[PDB]
Amino acid sequence: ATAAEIAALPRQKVELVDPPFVHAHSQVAEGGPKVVEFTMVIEEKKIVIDDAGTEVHAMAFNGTVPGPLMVVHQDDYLELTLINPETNTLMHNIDFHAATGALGGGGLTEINPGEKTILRFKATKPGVFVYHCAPPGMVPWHVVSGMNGAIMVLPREGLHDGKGKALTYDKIYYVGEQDFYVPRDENGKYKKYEAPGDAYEDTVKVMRTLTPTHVVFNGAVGALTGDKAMTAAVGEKVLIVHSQANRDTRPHLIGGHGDYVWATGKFNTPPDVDQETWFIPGGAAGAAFYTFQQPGIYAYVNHNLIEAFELGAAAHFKVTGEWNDDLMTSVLAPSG
Amino acid sequence: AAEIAALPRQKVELVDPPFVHAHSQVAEGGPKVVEFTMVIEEKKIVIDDAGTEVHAMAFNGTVPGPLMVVHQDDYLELTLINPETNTLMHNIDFHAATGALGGGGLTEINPGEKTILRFKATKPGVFVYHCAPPGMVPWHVVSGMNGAIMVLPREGLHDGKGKALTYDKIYYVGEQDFYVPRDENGKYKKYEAPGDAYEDTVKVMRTLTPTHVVFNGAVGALTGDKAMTAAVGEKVLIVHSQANRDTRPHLIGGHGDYVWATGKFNTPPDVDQETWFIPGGAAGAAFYTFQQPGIYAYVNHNLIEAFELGAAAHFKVTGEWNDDLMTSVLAPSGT
Amino acid sequence: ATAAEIAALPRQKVELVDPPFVHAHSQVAEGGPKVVEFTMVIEEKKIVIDDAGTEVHAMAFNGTVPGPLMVVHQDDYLELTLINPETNTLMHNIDFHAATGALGGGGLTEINPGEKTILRFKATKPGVFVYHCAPPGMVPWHVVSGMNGAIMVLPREGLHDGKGKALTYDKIYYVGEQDFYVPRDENGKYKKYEAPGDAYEDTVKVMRTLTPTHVVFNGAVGALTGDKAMTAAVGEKVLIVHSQANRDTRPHLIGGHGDYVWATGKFNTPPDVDQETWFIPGGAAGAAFYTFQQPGIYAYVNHNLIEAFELGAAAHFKVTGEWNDDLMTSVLAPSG
Ligand SMILES: [Cl-]
Ligand SMILES: [Cl-]
Ligand SMILES: [Cl-]
Ligand SMILES: [Cu+2]
Ligand SMILES: [Cu+2]
Ligand SMILES: [Cu+2]
Ligand SMILES: [Cu+2]
Ligand SMILES: [Cu+2]
Ligand SMILES: [Cu+2]
Repeated sequence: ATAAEIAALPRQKVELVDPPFVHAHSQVAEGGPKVVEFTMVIEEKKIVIDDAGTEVHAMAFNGTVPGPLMVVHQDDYLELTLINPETNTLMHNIDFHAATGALGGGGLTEINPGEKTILRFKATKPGVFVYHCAPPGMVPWHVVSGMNGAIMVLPREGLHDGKGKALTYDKIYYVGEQDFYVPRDENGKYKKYEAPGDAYEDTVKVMRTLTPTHVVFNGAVGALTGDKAMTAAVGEKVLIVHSQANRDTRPHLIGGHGDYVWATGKFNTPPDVDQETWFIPGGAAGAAFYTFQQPGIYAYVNHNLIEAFELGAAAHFKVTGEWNDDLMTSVLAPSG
Repeated sequence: AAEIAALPRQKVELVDPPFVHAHSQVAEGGPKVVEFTMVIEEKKIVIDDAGTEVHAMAFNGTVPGPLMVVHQDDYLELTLINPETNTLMHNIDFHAATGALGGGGLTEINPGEKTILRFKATKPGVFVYHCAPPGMVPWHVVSGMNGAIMVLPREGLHDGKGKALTYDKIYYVGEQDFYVPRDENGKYKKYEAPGDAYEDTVKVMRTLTPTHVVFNGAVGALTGDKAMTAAVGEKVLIVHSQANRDTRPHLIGGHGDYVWATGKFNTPPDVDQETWFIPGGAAGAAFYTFQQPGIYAYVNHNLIEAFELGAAAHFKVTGEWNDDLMTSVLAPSGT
Repeated sequence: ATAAEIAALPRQKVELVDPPFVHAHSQVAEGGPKVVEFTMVIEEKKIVIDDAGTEVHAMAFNGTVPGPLMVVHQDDYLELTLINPETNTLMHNIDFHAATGALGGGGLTEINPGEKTILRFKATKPGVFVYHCAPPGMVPWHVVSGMNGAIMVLPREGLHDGKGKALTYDKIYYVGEQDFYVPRDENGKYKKYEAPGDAYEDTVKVMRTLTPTHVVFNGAVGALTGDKAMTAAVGEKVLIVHSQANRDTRPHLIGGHGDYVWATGKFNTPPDVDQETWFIPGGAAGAAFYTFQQPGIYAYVNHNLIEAFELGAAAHFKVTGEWNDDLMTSVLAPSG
């Protein structure tokens, strides 16, 4: 690419949507390389994360935890306008694991309250990748305050199985998983603070135990359950992108599988197949492809079941369609 | 579904881990209905030499529950019994199964009930099963109410390149994280009912730090009378599961020649593994040919977990020492 | 196979170098199998592990933590002279994960202070592998006192990708990662002890929490930073061997990737590609191959970021060469 060629490329503005939903995109790329433009506004705000009204001073790309999923194709350029409003109190930046150089972009995007920056990078490697804020000297605090998200760099040809056959999903969800480290007082009750900075020393004491107090999808216990369950129909092909910026996880679809799982997140490494539970190390995204076969409620968990059912790491899928008694049947229903 | 009753049926006799019931690696015929029965026992098990107890919630009376073996596309039909002398509702989630929370949504049985579930084993590999009563899921799992099944390919095991892999022995290591409450003196507490230990146990669990990490339900379980045996030249498959917590198996003195670390037989295996990794909520399988005789240890390779918390087993291998592979050129002696 | 055949093979004595450097070696085997001779003296020694001057009685192969990387080729023999000086206080041995029998050699190498031993084993399996001391009854305590290292058994034809094309590195680093469990007093300050034995009971308590006090590269917090930073240039192909004898890790090059990663560390298992963060279980070594594309400072971390930036698991690369604006550019600098 010449200087002539790079400036000549199409620009395309893309509006983000909140997770677990993903902005519209084409799986197979349309036309040649382009510069895909995205804007995100940073919000520091108090969120409630559990049923006892536990508060976090969230630090949120686009106001959500996780940050939204950005979608591009291989050798496109991602050009992000990152804005830190005058209402915030901390400097922030962004590290895309999908980018090369300057600490993922962190070294170039350090913006105080009241400033903006525009970073462009070439998306040379196909896959799902974490991005997170990373101010020097304070990185784990920003990240565990929920300032992280993911992107997906689709291959220009869309996705393929290990023998090169097309894998085309009908829909795509993004589950961002968050470990929170909320300080308690002597009596075991979670503390509240006036400004984010007040909580700093207390939170580090918690971080250093390496034991989160909460492990949550979409920013809170139960954000993806009940009426906010994810949805599919028997016969639909669903891609579930899962990210964890700081800590290991082990996703599992209770009553399903991952028919094809890029556990490492990278689309040039052939997927694993038929998975019960896959493993995503902290600081990575992964993706699982699954065709639903049975209707009903499913759970989708971090299969450390303490983390899933005590600490908040559980979602639902609501699936419509016809039951298949060949796959499974109750021969004799509970009886005595 | 109508034609399942036309298929051959087979009642299996289960055996206690680490042994695996009789079966053929290559499928003997077209799809069958393979039938199993398991009675759930709520019981006290002693987990270390200090007499620490757990309120075990045990499939077939053992932690882990026994290993069921079927072939891809057979139906596994389980009769699961919750005796009237038990206190809790229980059920079964097979990770191998498709629909209704792996069967959990169809098998909730109160003390004094049975149920029979059937599922088509459509995917080849080793899979976790475990109890999953809504509202108290990890309590049941970390009380030892979990096991595994193996769904062999119809044509048996192969490597990545299509070469048949055929074992002489198979063992099943179920690894258990336990969360035993302690008193003010750091003494493990004892209780008289599963229910009475609940909240104390929940508090230990939320620390995410097991007080014990054991094979076959106890420190030293898989040693001495339950040491696993082989001879130089024999090909052994070591099925390993952990229903709730990561492990990193390692055979001390050997390797995993072929490891399906994810547990799934259509994923080509890793080769020449020193230490492999099985995530909480999965099973994996490691294939090795013994080359050297002696006692081997087999460990979770967080060695604090192996050697302080209980996660070590032994293999006992007969045969001829091979000096090409390894020899002591100078025995330990003065400088 | 036979004693005669073994005796007839050429001998080669090799001098070890201190990590993170690796002794001279050739990627493609020069000639046929030989018996490669190494000598390591065990030193029980005081080491400092942070800027606060926290002190550990290390049990160091060759006097370094990790012990040095030994490099052989597949079906060479490795013949280690192990020496335990009369001045030491404990029995030690060596378990090579690369070796077959008698617990990796631990069974044959138990040496009291004032004794030495010579173990020979045949290097049958290509990959990087942990070695560590393992005295029956005090195995973990030796290992998390720093008594561990790695070896690389290269294929005779050198490294290849999954599809049989040669991968030749320009340089190699060995990053040994250590978890330490350092006892604290009633007011949370780290303790000192007069002999290794004095630290025993207190350390065991910290160990059983499974929460390390420090997580470090090359023996100490910041050991691979400043003027000890690893270095490279744009265009340069770097292999990074990373080991962890006791505890998982999830290595990440900040601003970079793992182009080819043998996450399991074994060269007959095809590498993952395009990795953002890879995973190395406790008890293993792994290797990542990367071509630097951009100049500047990188950090190379365990991507549990609390472990990286609170507990010490972060190293730097200094990289010289020309900035590539096509790969990344700051379209708009922080402003407003
Ligand atoms: Cl489940
Ligand atoms: Cl070992
Ligand atoms: Cl990072
Ligand atoms: Cu920030
Ligand atoms: Cu990062
Ligand atoms: Cu139960
Ligand atoms: Cu499960
Ligand atoms: Cu030692
Ligand atoms: Cu070891």
